[PDB]
Amino acid sequence: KQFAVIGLGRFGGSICKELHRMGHEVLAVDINEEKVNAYASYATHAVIANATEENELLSLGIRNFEYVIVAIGANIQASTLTTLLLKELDIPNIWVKAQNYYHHKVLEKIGADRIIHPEKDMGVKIAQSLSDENVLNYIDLSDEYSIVELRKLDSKSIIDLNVRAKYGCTILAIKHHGDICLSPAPEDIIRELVIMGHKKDIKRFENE
Amino acid sequence: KQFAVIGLGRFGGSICKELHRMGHEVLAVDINEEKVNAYASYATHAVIANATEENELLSLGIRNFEYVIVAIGANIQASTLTTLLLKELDIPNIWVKAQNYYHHKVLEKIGADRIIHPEKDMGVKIAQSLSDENVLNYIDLSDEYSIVELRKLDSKSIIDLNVTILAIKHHGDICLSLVIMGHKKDIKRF
Amino acid sequence: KQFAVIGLGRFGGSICKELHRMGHEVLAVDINEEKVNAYASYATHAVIANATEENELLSLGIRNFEYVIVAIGANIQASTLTTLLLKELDIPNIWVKAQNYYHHKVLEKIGADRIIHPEKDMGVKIAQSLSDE
Amino acid sequence: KQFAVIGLGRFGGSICKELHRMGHEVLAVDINEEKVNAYASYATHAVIANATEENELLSLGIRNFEYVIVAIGANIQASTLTTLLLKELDIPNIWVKAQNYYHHKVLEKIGADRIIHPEKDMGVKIAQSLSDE
Amino acid sequence: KQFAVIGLGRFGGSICKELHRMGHEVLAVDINEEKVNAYASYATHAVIANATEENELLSLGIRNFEYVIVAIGANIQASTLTTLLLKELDIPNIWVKAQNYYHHKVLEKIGADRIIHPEKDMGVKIAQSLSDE
Ligand SMILES: Nc1ncnc2c1ncn2[C@@H]1O[C@H](COP(=O)(O)OP(=O)(O)OP(=O)(O)O)[C@@H](O)[C@H]1O
Ligand SMILES: Nc1ncnc2c1ncn2[C@@H]1O[C@H](COP(=O)(O)OP(=O)(O)OP(=O)(O)O)[C@@H](O)[C@H]1O
Ligand SMILES: Nc1ncnc2c1ncn2[C@@H]1O[C@H](COP(=O)(O)OP(=O)(O)OP(=O)(O)O)[C@@H](O)[C@H]1O
Ligand SMILES: Nc1ncnc2c1ncn2[C@@H]1O[C@H](COP(=O)(O)OP(=O)(O)OP(=O)(O)O)[C@@H](O)[C@H]1O
Ligand SMILES: Nc1ncnc2c1ncn2[C@@H]1O[C@H](COP(=O)(O)OP(=O)(O)OP(=O)(O)O)[C@@H](O)[C@H]1O
Ligand code: NA
Ligand code: NA
Ligand code: NA
Repeated sequence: KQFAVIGLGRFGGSICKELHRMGHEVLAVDINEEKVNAYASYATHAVIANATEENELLSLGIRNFEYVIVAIGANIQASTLTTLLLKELDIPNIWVKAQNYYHHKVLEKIGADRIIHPEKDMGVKIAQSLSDENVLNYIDLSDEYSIVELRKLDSKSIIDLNVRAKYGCTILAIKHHGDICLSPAPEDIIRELVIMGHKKDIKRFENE
Repeated sequence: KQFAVIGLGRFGGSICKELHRMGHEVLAVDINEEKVNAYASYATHAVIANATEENELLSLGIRNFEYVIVAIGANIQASTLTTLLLKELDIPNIWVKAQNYYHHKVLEKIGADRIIHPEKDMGVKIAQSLSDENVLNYIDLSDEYSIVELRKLDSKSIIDLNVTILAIKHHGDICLSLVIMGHKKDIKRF
Repeated sequence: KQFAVIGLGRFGGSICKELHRMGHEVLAVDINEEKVNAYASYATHAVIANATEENELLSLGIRNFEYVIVAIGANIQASTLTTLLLKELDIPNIWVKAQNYYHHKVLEKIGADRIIHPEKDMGVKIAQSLSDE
Repeated sequence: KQFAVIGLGRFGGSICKELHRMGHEVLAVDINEEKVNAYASYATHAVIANATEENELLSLGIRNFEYVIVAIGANIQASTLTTLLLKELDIPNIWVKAQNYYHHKVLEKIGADRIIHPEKDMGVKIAQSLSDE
Repeated sequence: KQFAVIGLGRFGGSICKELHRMGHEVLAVDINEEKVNAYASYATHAVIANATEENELLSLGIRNFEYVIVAIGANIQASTLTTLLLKELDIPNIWVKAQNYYHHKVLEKIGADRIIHPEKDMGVKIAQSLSDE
């Protein structure tokens, strides 16, 4: 697996450092010299290049990468022309960071395999946490079912609450001072909690 | 619950639209007139103001909001001075979007209740998906346990494999009691 | 002792010249090449560096200085990030030139040992002289 | 008495606030609109004007002030032409904020009654404190 | 004799070409690289330097010139600090190109031996020709 990350910003630079940490060959490309110097130690290869130029793109041997990530999300012209070149160069997987809804529509027309909205996805997740302070993190399995990680419940056993049949929801795990429990069989004392169930049913448990 | 979102960018604008959709009173503040006009329909109140000025901050009645979100993540001076003013104004919860590690350190000194790295958090999650194409989405319960949503497994019963399987998705149908929960090392084995 | 003065302006350059005149080892740091050349003869060591970068800060042996004076008073971002790095490097004394009241509050949060208002302090003394002349 | 402060910076603004606090009639002049609005409440009269223009200077009744303080210390051209106009208008006392040694010499030639170095004077006091701490 | 012309504009460059044509040693100084290259062949010595810096002025051997012509007529700060430095280095004759009436007064205070108004003087001759044509 050889990965190319084009554009070293907050999003693109984070991908380079994480992939390099996992032990992958990463080519970091950016048009700004200061960015490339900073990430020269966090990538296998770091090049100062303009990704909108076909000659510079071919000078990098970009055809040797299965995955190319275009992490340019504030320059629509630079973002769309880069992915147009990569599609012309027959890159199998092209993942692009989109700016707005109109940028997303263009990238879908010119063939971006995956389109990413980092700030928009995080903003929705943060806004869910703001609305319900109990909700610490959640993953949306579907449009009606989700897994949500959450003093009345304190000193209460699992068998004490019958939300297993009352709400049709299952308690996946409970965190006890840095200790996790898998398949918690009642009864277990709840101290001052991961649950999977229907989205409406989960809200019922938070109420009671 | 009254929420104030300061700075209407990709991150701040997303919070305003989502909170407004859920039916909450949102005050959208931005120094750019074009941004405020765009989000005037996605907020209860939209104001063109400089959040680094105390007089403009008081003109908004910012003390009436329990939650203020400072979504300025490319202007460190504007971000840190805004949160310094809000802390001086005794706002209970101040959530700030940080730019880098040094910006994160400053905001922790001047008392930001929660510090958010939107692009950095997404970049780590995207990089996990790049490394393993099977991994579609995941939530890290701990540093050793996580829930990961994922042709050899095709036409194979659950009892056929003796490897907990939380749920399986069947053409838009979910079953309760491929989503698996287990140890991080053990998940890689599967 | 050894003094490091970061930012060679009217206030920072005046500290270097006075300390160097008194016979002290002074390290002069400025991001502007022209400033460093001017103060090369007025400092024991003059370096062109960006104080907001940790690697450049460590290249100067900044840990060897008991006193570091941050004399950037118009760039709040450069001033606050410099003293944040110096606080991390466990510098005993950090004296910073503040721009306004809000800059003073930020520096007090991030551990500036002493905060200086050169123009504001002089402006009060001049105003006192004007009133009672 | 009546004081006119031209240039609302860190040094000029500090003079206006201190004099206004003591209960004196202060005219605040600055070419920047944002500065004048900020100091509108801290001065008896705050005007947006260019002090290098004689017509704008006469529009303010600058002849009515015994003391005029020119607090422009980074623009040598604006500082020296202002005090040249004030000297022509026969202002009794003109106090000017100098930038460097050469600016001090020019102002002394064109009749600045008193020349002030805020950052340089504070930098010597700070350096004395550092040496004997 | 030896002439130094500082500032290669329409007026300064015309002096260099005419003096060099007459067979005189002319030192051409300009802060702009493009101007110096253009007048490299029209001067005995052409240097890219900032005339407001004393060290750069001494690097040129400016004390060896009896006549120095300061031909900066749109930058009052650069024009007045140059002739202030030249007056300090004891240049016998300093001829300066003035911008307006106020610039003329400043240069007369800081010891400009002769002050020239090229456009103003030509504008009067042209106006005389227009009236009586
Ligand atoms: N043509 C180009 N080729 C390569 N890199 C480029 C090009 N144009 C811009 N970049 C770089 O891509 C990076 C990301 O672009 P930019 O900063 O505009 O986007 P962004 O959406 O604000 O980023 P992020 O949110 O990830 O910080 C920057 O470092 C920029 O210098
Ligand atoms: N002082 C300020 N007061 C209010 N709003 C401000 C201020 N400074 C900037 N903003 C606004 O905040 C928003 C976000 O700022 P900016 O674009 O610098 O951050 P960002 O990290 O690039 O944002 P995002 O990634 O969410 O798009 C912009 O709409 C900008 O106009
Ligand atoms: N990141 C930096 N690292 C080092 N020096 C810097 C940095 N940023 C600015 N400087 C220098 O610090 C000096 C002082 O900064 P600045 O001119 O902005 O402040 P000031 O308040 O106007 O200062 P002064 O009143 O002392 O003249 C300048 O010479 C500037 O070039
Ligand atoms: N021609 C002018 N007329 C009036 N005010 C002016 C003029 N030129 C500049 N000023 C103002 O004078 C003030 C001080 O000038 P400047 O910022 O250049 O000096 P400084 O040495 O940095 O000052 P300080 O150290 O007091 O902050 C500024 O608010 C500036 O807008
Ligand atoms: N500090 C300086 N040292 C040397 N040369 C300088 C300096 N500042 C400006 N000059 C040069 O002096 C020349 C004349 O200056 P400028 O163009 O501002 O005046 P001017 O009145 O428009 O002149 P002219 O009418 O002769 O064209 C220019 O070539 C300019 O680059
Ligand atoms: Na962003
Ligand atoms: Na100053
Ligand atoms: Na001309």
